[PDB]
Amino acid sequence: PIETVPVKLKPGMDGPKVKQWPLTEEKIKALVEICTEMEKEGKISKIGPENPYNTPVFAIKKKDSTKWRKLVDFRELNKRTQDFWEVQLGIPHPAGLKKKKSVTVLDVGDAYFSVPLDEDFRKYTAFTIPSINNETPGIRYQYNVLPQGWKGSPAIFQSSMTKILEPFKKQNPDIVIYQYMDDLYVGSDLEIGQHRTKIEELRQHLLRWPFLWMGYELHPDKWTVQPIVLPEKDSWTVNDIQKLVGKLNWASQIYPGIKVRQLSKLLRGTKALTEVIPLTEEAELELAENREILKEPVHGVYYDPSKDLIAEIQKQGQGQWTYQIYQEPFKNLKTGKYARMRGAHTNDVKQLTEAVQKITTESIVIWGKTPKFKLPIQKETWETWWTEYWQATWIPEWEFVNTPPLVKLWYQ
Amino acid sequence: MVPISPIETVPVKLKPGMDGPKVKQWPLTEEKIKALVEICTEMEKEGKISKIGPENPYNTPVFACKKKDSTKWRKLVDFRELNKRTQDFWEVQLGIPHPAGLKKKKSVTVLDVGDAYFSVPLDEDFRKYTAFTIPSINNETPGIRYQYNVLPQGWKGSPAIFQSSMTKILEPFKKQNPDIVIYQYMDDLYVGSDLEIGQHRTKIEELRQHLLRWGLTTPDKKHQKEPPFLWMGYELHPDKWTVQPIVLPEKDSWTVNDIQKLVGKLNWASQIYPGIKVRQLSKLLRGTKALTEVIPLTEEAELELAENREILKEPVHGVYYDPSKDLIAEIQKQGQGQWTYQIYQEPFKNLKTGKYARMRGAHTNDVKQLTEAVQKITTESIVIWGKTPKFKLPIQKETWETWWTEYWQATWIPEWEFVNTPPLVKLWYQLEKEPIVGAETFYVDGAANRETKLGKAGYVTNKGRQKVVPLTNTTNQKTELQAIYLALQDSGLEVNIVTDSQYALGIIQAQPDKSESELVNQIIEQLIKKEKVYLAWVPAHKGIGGNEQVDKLVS
DNA sequence: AACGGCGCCCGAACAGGGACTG
DNA sequence: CAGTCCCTGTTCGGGCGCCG
Ligand SMILES: Cc1cn([C@H]2C=C[C@@H](COP(=O)(O)OP(=O)(O)OP(=O)(O)O)O2)c(=O)[nH]c1=O
Ligand SMILES: [Mg+2]
Ligand SMILES: [Mg+2]
Repeated sequence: PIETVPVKLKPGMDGPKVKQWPLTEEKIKALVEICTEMEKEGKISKIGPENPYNTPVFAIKKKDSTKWRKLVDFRELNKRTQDFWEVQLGIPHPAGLKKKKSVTVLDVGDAYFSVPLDEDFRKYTAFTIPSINNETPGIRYQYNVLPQGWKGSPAIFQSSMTKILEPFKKQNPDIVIYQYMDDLYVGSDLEIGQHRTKIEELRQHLLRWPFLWMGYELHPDKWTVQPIVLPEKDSWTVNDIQKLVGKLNWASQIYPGIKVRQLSKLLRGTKALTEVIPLTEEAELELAENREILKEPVHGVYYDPSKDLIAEIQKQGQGQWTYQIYQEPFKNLKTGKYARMRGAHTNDVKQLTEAVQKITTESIVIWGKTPKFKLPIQKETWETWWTEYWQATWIPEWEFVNTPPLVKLWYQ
Repeated sequence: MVPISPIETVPVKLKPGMDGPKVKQWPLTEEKIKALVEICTEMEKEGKISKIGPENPYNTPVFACKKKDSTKWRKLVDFRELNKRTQDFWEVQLGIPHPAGLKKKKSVTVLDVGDAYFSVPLDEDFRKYTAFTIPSINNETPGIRYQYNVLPQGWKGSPAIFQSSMTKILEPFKKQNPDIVIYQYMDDLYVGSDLEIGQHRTKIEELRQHLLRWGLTTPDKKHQKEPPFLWMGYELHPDKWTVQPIVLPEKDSWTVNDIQKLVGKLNWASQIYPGIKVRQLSKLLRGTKALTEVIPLTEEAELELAENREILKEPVHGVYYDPSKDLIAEIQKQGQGQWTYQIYQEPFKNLKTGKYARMRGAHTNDVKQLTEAVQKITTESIVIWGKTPKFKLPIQKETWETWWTEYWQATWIPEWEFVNTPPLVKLWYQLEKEPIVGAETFYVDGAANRETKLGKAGYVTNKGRQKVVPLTNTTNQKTELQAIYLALQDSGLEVNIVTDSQYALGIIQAQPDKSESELVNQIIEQLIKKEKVYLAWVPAHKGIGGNEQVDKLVS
């Protein structure tokens, strides 16, 4: 009884044609059980090879959850419908969400399964379930309703979501509610007891209309930043000063007031690296002035909503991971550091996966965008393992880099 | 008025703005003429082919080739122009079934659908785009032109449509027989069950009659009831499997196309024969671009080919997959960037073997390549068994721990244990984390002229040691590596080295043990001989310490 | 002389960053 | 500041194996 909102691709772009990648046994058995129930409910329908489109599919388990969750990699389809969920029916981003003391994330993507999908657009949501040892050919489906993980789903459902959240927002004018992909970000300054009570009231408000029982909690008021800091030693060697001048010279690309004149004068000659060099009066002055500039904020650094976010991550060792978010080089909007995450001291890929999820979550809360990641890892290493550790219902864009640490800039 | 088959049709369109095929026939031999007129007549009576007239302004040439191990001929339609104008299909064939992924079944039957493509109907509105003429005489009778009501052999949409149509017909039977495994690859059907031999034939006949309801025939000439079964090019025995006998050519003179077929068979043989190498054979397939050019076999390529033939002498076999037992994968280093592995569940009962010999990167080490081999085995194991095997690797836990904790890139190996079988993989040198007290400090630098390709490389040290070496036909990057090589040559067992070259430092910090560059291989040899090496980097052209001094010498 | 599938080893074309020269 | 170079990386299409 609902008219299908017409959906069109961006002009001059065809649908996605991405090959399905191999899935483990437990993931194939999970998707077969899930898709059988979705077909019986009419959410998806089987298709044939005359549909040349395809999008990868796999399954995940959220944190502290033993239930399998179907996850479609609509990253290609999403950027082929960008003029829809950003120009036509965009979702405004509240600047106060990052200021709330607590923010709960609610998986509301199940609600999208009640709105029909435009018939002329269903062919683009095609996916293929693989089989172990290629016992059977791929089992292809397409979506009949708004699919989870597609950016067009929250945009079309937004009019329905507004009406559902209308009584709750009136009841609580202080609560900030933001919607991104399949998730609902609910932030309040209420105490932990009061917050979770208000979250449960929102859950019951949605029930009177399979992962609604979960609530991942955030605290953006506690989110820290990792500035560039200079070492403080009692004695300085030639090697210490060479590293310091190297760090300051690179930091000058960000802070143009940094000077290295007096510090470089300490190395006049051809000295042994372990020779102790006493800091002169001017050297102490220049180093003290540089420590103050690194505390001052960078000039002309602000968020441009028209530009993409970019995230770089550095493996610092011993479970330490630093990251920077920016839109223009050396104009970082945020710098941080993670330590002692899951997989620390045993699994780089799990740690890097966790870091990508944390950074993306922070970017959704602060700006409402996900960044494109520059991952310090080989493509084959990441693509072999990352789905084993993914616990989010969205997927960011990423590319692969290899930058040897010539100077430890973000972590001494 | 042709009957409609029970198989649901597949709606096939064309790319917009384009029409059907209009290609003239190809003059063929009279032997092919007397082998196609009988086909178009039999398919006309059976309804598989209808005759058209002048209202079909299309044409497409066809040819015929003998079937493999059969008196019957095979007809193929050259739809290369139709495929360029036909819509794209998504292939539902995602891979190739492997016998090592099969589980033990008490009873096994291998079927083969007769006239596969000729039993699935074509789209109604698409049959008009398949026009072709058949001259009864090579230059006398104009020949009546026919069309296709089924899937033609040669059309790019025929495989995908048949594989999807076959699945829809088997789905009700598989739902009625859950405990029966049916491996479905193209028209061949592998059917296995733990039922008794008598009860197994009962369900087989039920399946043969189920397919018959949709017009799919399973003749007796390609019905296999007795092991060994010929399936996907393998010999399936009740408790083991092996590849069909592989014959390597033995020509007195070897060209280029002969080696391409030789390395191919060896790649196919490496899935069950342990220890196959194709490094030196494929090394001959470089530079020369003439498939009909004779290439002499090198002494290394001859010894490699000899050791592969002796491996193929003794008969080998794989076993089947038992899900109640764990998956084990063990790797050995074959030398020269070559790795071989075995996947098994019980000791000395290999499910399959394989090799990894890809050389990626100009500079690398054994640990990187072992990590790549693990990733290849992992992905291969998820395709075949849907799970990652436990690894047995010839690398110490301490060696691996030192590498991955200190490497700047994320790297990881799944659950694994150390197996002490030389040659063990190790790191051949370790760069110091701090400058060395008492070791001479070398400030190195190199510069080259872009035009004349002339350059200098040298160093200055804290003790007054100094060298400048003029170089010809070089680059800035080469002179920076040469400067480090000079400092390693002229220093004691412990040395500190300060360079401004991000290029050189990036190579050496990754601890390579092999390189396509002779200069880097010489630098590695020096690094192995040292007891302590500390590399430090400073920005160039900043008046920093001895770097400012050696910069003057070389520029 | 046809189509589709997967695997390997090869080279040409292309991309991207330090670094030098106008 | 651009436009090159040197060098190293990925992508892709074809060679071969093999299946149908
Ligand atoms: C071997 C082969 C096969 N095919 C297509 C056609 C039918 C299926 C199976 O071929 P087949 O089993 O050998 O012959 P088929 O048509 O089934 O007839 P039968 O010999 O089984 O009776 O794949 C093809 O297009 N080109 C080929 O070279
Ligand atoms: Mg057949
Ligand atoms: Mg230099």
